[PDB]
Amino acid sequence: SKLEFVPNIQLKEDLGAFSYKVQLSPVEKGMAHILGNSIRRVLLSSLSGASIIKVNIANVLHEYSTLEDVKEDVVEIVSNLKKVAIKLDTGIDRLDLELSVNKSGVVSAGDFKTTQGVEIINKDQPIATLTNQRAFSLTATVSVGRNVGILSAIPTELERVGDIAVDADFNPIKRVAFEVFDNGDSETLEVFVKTNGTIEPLAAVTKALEYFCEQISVFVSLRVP
Amino acid sequence: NRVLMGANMQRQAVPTLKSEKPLVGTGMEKIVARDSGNCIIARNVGEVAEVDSNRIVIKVDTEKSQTSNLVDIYSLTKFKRSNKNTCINQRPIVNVGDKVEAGDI
Amino acid sequence: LENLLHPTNIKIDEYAKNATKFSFEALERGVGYTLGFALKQTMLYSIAGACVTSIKINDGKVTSLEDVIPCDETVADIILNVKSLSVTLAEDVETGTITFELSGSEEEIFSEEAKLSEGLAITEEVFICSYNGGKKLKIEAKVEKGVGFRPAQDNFKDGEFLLDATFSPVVFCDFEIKDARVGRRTDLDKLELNIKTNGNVNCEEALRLAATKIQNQLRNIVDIEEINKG
Amino acid sequence: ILSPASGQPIITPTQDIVLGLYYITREKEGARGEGKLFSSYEDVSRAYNSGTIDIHAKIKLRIDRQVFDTKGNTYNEKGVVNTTVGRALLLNILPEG
Amino acid sequence: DMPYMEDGTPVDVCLNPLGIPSRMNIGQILEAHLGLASYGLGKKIEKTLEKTR
Amino acid sequence: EFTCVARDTKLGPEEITADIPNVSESSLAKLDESGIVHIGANVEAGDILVAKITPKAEQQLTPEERLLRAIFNEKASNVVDSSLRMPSGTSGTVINVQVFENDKG
Amino acid sequence: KEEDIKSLLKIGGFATNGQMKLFDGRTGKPFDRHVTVGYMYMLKLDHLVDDK
Repeated sequence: SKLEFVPNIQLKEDLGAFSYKVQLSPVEKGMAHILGNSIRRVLLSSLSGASIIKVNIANVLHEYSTLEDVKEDVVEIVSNLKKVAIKLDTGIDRLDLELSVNKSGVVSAGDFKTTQGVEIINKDQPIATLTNQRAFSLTATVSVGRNVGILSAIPTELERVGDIAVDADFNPIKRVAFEVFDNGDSETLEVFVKTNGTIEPLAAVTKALEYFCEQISVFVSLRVP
Repeated sequence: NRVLMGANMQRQAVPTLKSEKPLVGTGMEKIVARDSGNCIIARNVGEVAEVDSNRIVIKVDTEKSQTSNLVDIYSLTKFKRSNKNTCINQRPIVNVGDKVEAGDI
Repeated sequence: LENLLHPTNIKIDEYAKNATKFSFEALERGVGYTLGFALKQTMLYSIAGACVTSIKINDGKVTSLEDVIPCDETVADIILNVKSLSVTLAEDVETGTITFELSGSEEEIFSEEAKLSEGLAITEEVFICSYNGGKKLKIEAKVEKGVGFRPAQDNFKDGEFLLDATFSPVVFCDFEIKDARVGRRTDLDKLELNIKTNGNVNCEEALRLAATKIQNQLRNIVDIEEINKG
Repeated sequence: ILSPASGQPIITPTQDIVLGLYYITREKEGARGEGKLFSSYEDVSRAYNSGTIDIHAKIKLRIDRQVFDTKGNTYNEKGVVNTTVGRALLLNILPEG
Repeated sequence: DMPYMEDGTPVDVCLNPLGIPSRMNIGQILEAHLGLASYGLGKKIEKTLEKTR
Repeated sequence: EFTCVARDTKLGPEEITADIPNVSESSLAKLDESGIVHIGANVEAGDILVAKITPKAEQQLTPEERLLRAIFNEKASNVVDSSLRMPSGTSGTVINVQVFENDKG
Repeated sequence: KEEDIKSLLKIGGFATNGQMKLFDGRTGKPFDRHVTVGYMYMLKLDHLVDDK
């Protein structure tokens, strides 16, 4: 036949907020819907990320607490430390961020001390509001992991006295779709990915395919390892 | 027969961590939340002087209001136990500098 | 994060002759449903082979499925009997033909008859007909090669009975998902594959053949040649 | 399995098991794949899983099975019947008898 | 595993449709229609907010 | 909301001192120098929330304890432990503690 | 009314029924028969299984 197509990955159409369109141009006329489904189902379930897993505010003992001059309660601050999109580097795997101010306005996500390796993606994410001038300090802990599901999870052991546990959403992908187009003797797979910002579309989709191939590679031998 | 039990079942609804309006409503959720004493209501025309999650201090505009104290202080309920073991909690809406009226939440 | 999970427990079981049940257990949650769909759809519709695609009987004189032919079977039994032959075409031929012209005195007909073209290798000896020795009976079927499932837009055009083209050889897959655990995690999967070929290949070599065909579409994107190493 | 007040069964499918079985066994007159000729349940399955044939299309199927009758004897059911794609997809669960 | 719309949006809940005509509470269906309407009206605004705010 | 009371029983007054007899020393960590938990600790099912002690005498254990109590030389307890514990299954964090002490004393 | 829900559904860019095409999350092929999707407001009653 000599009609062996092997698809190549591309990044047509960078659109929207954090929305893109990956594309796999030469596909072998039947194998495209399989790849669309496997990509959509592995992106939305197996990708790893980083998030805040524990916080320690200074003059605060528990979560059902309150600070002076601050317009929020700790239950509402720990709720904003969940929308902070962080981007770790290669082999850190764990670290403690630090925040400390003495201003009199909206504290933001941009106010974390500049650690190397960390990078906050959404910088105008409100964290707290100080209505009068005062000193506001907290230490968030960042970790890597994936959404392993509700029951099985990590209990997030606490060490100091004011430690509060935050439950993280590690996956960076928010919404996937796909489509398949006809070319004649080949087809075009077209993926739509929407991320939070801490990963790029090509790297994401090739990580998905790496996972899927490592899964498929057990049926080529019918052997355990 | 079903309205009977749809009315009876929204008196058993546990309130949630973060509240959220109905997108389809009747125009009566405001009346039921106001004609109970859970929302804080301003008694005088003023403008917010200080705010946190424990109190609110209004600065009464005395030219259009009565001979009031020149200052209204409203204190806020925070993590209070309910008859059903649930949680009652008040959160401020206003910002320092806002022009409020009589009746406003 | 924490090192995605692999099966480690495979169980094969040949219940019928060309039919087998596989079991792979301790797949991470929701993965059995993406492996099963992929394997099923690539095994049933993206393997290559040969198949009978057209049948014309009395050089085109038999038109309806309700025409009398000199044998015990009807026209429909003949068409369904021939259609289920597992022919196989040689490495450089595009088409074939199997003619069955038979007359004489009341025998029982197998595929031991049927002069084959250059390349065709019918490969088994299925029953065809019971001839009633009367008039002459002409039967010739057209053979082809390809990939997929080419449906037939018409059932009988002008001279031949147009059939559906399959080419796959694998007849039935049917995966199914069950529960498992590796200790405290209790939401994992167990996949059950139920493959059934037509003889031209065994099931353990249609699995191995759909798997690598899936992997080979991911070579300009992934480095599979070391991914395999374990 | 049966009621003690009557003889009627108590494990009869009820609400949305009845709707699925009712849906696939109806039939549409001019449908896509109408009149084809299959020889098995594996055939109708494989042809249906490809998206090329309807589930309400009239087909012809070849059966060959044993059927016990009232006296207890066991005759042989053979031939080519006029069916629907959906009914013939249920032929896999029927037991012998 | 949830059904999803064409653009990828998953679904929140699935509710059997059989219960509706036997217990004749149709406002439950008109509410879902008027909720689709308002969800669409509110994405018509989020579209404009990300372009020339 | 759980409650523990310090009675004035006949055979001996009930005191809320932390000196719980024969209680495991590890379980003596989450309690302050008084015998009450700290506001903000994470308590589990089966932990002490308040430590109250009342007296108890006249043990008179059976001969089974008399044949195996001479290998450790158990001490005598003039006091008992009416110390509040958390119920079963429950957990959470303490957010408030209130004390009302002896009237007119 | 219903004329009004239809007018608003048009302005939102939907069909004048609550019905749209959905996709099987497990394979990716659609269902036949457009499904009714919408935004019902749902409650959670004090009948939790933890205390039962």
